[PDB]
Amino acid sequence: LDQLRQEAEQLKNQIRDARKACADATLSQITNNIDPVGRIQMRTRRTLRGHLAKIYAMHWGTDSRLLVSASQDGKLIIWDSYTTNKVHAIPLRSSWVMTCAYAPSGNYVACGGLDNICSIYNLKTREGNVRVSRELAGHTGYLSCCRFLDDNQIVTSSGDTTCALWDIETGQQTTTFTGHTGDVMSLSLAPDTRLFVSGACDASAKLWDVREGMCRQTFTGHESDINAICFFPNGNAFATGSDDATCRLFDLRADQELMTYSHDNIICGITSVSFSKSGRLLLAGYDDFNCNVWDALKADRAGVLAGHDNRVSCLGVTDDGMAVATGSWDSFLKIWN
Amino acid sequence: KRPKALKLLGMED
Amino acid sequence: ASIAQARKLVEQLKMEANIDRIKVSKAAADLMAYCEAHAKEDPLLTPVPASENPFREKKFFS
Repeated sequence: LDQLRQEAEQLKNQIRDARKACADATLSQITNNIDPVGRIQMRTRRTLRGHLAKIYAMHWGTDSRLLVSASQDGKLIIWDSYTTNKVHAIPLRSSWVMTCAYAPSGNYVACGGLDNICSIYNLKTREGNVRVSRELAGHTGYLSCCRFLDDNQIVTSSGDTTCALWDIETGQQTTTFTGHTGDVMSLSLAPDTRLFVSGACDASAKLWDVREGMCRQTFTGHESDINAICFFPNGNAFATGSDDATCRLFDLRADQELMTYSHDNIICGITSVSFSKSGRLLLAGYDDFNCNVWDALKADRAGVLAGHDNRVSCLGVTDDGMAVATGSWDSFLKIWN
Repeated sequence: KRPKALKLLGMED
Repeated sequence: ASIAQARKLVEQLKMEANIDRIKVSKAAADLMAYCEAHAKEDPLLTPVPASENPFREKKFFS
């Protein structure tokens, strides 16, 4: 009764052949005649100084002004990016915080890491002081990423190879997303919030149905860990960043890889990815000192953000599209346009 | 698994 | 004994095989159309005037 082992290989071939049948022309062939973007030369407009050690994560508030960052110094800082002043500095229990998130409402932030817990902080208490409103316990491995759906719902990814949807009020996992065979490193919610994508150390990305808890599609191609993942702004595609020194673009409806973004002299891993507002530019952070701005349609490197003295660990583009934030192991965030 | 997290955090041991 | 591993793999593969796909040429055309339709609204692609840029430097003339 290991016709199941044959059957698995039959189905893998059918999927491969179905994908191949849809591969009639490449994205590059299709975008060959459009004008290139030209030289993108963004400048550092603001530097956020205040962290005492490596920055590990950041996330913009939906107002395109406030952002939260997490650091080895054991602080979560909420920054006013326009003035460079801090708004809040939240002391954490440990240094080893790997992710932070800003709720779309602006009412809460979240973070976690080697504690294996997603902590939720109320920014708008009656007292006027920030304090822990919930500690989401359940993962049996490190918290790698988290993103609020709303004030009562957050999605987490973990080194335990699962993702989960949480009801914050009850503190319970409402849905558990099982399927990955390696540490899950990053997640990105679809614009409409019905779907999300995860990237993991099994070198695959998975599309999940949020309500029904099922993996709908699995995307392969990367040769090593996927560390970063981000939806294209219309929700029909997403980009990944990997230890294999490439970013890749995957399409949901064609169910396959559309493009690789790479260069012969890039040997190090990608830590973070994000699209510009229109999706035309793909920005990626690297283990060396820089961020590369890629033409997402043509795969040309349009530019470089060179202003850190160590790893660019994280980045994000504002909802209004006005600026990119980079966070680094050199202990600074920088705001670029 | 801890090894990936140590690389991400910049720890050695 | 643990052939329920192989059953679960098959059930997941069935779900992945049971989708209708579009041609890459069509998918690529829709992405390009999106980018062209929103190119003017992207500040990092098409620079807004320096007075509309929220990270402009403040000026105190006086």
